[PDB]
Amino acid sequence: GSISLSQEHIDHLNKTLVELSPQEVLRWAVVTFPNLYQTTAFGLTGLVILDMISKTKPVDLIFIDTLHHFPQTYDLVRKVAAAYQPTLHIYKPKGVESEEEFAKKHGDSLWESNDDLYDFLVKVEPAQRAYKELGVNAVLTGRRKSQALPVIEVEESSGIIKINPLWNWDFAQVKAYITENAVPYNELLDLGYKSIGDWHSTV
Repeated sequence: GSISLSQEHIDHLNKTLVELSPQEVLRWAVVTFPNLYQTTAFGLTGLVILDMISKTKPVDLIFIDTLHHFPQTYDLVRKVAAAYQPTLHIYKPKGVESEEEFAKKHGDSLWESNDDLYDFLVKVEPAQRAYKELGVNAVLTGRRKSQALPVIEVEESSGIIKINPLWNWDFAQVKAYITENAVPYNELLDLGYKSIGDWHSTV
């Protein structure tokens, strides 16, 4: 089963949840929703939320390993497994365990020869396999202010309820938190990267 919120109910929450700290939004989400998970690619906002979660009530992580992450990204996952020890569900392209295996099964540089198909294989399909296997009802996302955002959104296809605790944070306050709380971060940011995706499609 999946949880359905009335539109008048979604509207009430977006008016009251904005008065809460993100820490209070997280406690509220855990109390309110069954089958709640944090979906992250371990960008900066996901690390802020993960660190906040570590202080209170743990929430399982969902991580999509496209097999084409930066080496620096895999380093951060290893660091997070050590310092935070979360429950971490990792989903990969079905039946593939490495970028080399991916290239032999689907061809070289699929992300440019067939972008629609590369995206289904390494992003869309593992994510929908995760949501169905784990019976996900709500997810905490690291979506924030763009360089206003609702605190609650409903993904029309799956009925997944998205909660954005950092809805009112810009990039400055996020790096601020990372630095005071000594949160590990992707070392590619030291080279001036903003967003971090696959090693071949990050610009």
